[PDB]
Amino acid sequence: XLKAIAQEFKAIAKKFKAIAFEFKAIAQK
Amino acid sequence: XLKAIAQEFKAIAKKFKAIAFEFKAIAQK
Amino acid sequence: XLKAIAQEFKAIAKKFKAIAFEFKAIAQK
Amino acid sequence: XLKAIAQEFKAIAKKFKAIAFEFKAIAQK
Amino acid sequence: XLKAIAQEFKAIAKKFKAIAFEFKAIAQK
Amino acid sequence: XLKAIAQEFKAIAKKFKAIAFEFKAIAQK
Repeated sequence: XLKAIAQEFKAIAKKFKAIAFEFKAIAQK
Repeated sequence: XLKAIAQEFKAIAKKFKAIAFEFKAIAQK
Repeated sequence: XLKAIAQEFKAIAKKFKAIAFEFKAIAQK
Repeated sequence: XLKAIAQEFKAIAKKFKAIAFEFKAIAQK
Repeated sequence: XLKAIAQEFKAIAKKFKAIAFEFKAIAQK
Repeated sequence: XLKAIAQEFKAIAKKFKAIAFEFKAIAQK
């Protein structure tokens, strides 16, 4: 397993935070 | 928009932090 | 827990329709 | 597009609610 | 379940890959 | 961006496919 799945969601969480980030950038420009 | 888009993906990402957190807890228990 | 997991993904699916709605408007305007 | 994109996130929202409902099943029995 | 979960996540992964595809197409367009 | 968003979703698809594959292992065992 379950630790692998947990870290999979943690990595997906970083990826979605970065997606929100880059969407803030594209929202401005 | 796109600012609402960014903030809602931010919320979704924080929900994956919660998800990961939950799987760590159930991983041993 | 097991209830909590289904608890967040209910709201998560709740949000994806908001994403749909938003890009629905962006596609038009 | 963007119409397909918004349509696809609507489908994703439909998938996730079933996913949650599915963990609801395992939460009981 | 758990088979439904596995196939469901595989399907949503395929859908996200498809969306990545249209965003790659629209990046140049 | 748009390319970064597409590659983010491509990574999302890869991790979700891995998760889907993984849950099948728990399903058998």
